[PDB]
Amino acid sequence: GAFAGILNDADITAALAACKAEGSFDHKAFFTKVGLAAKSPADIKKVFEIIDQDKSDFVEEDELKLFLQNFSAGARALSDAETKVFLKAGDSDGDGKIGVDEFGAMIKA
Ligand SMILES: [Cl-]
Ligand SMILES: [La+3]
Ligand SMILES: [La+3]
Ligand SMILES: [La+3]
Ligand SMILES: [La+3]
Repeated sequence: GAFAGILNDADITAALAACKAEGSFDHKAFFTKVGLAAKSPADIKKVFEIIDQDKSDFVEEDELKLFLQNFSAGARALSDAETKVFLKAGDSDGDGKIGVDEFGAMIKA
């Protein structure tokens, strides 16, 4: 997968299975189960760059909605409500988008 050399396949499978059900996504539980919580800035930056599909330098709402699909193309979209909670949690400064430092801070909360 896209995170070979950074994350563990079994962990990714597990993190996806934990949020298969509609409404069940929880970034804290996802980040801990997927193994991201203890990764270095360099690794977090690489992950961030994958999620930032359009290289805008920020993860915007549209990219957050498709967050899971970076891990598996077959994964579901997040609901609008899931996406909003995720954005609110990540976007420390409230400017509407998530930068790499905000992304790392949410992970290491
Ligand atoms: Cl969340
Ligand atoms: La972007
Ligand atoms: La730029
Ligand atoms: La922000
Ligand atoms: La800002």
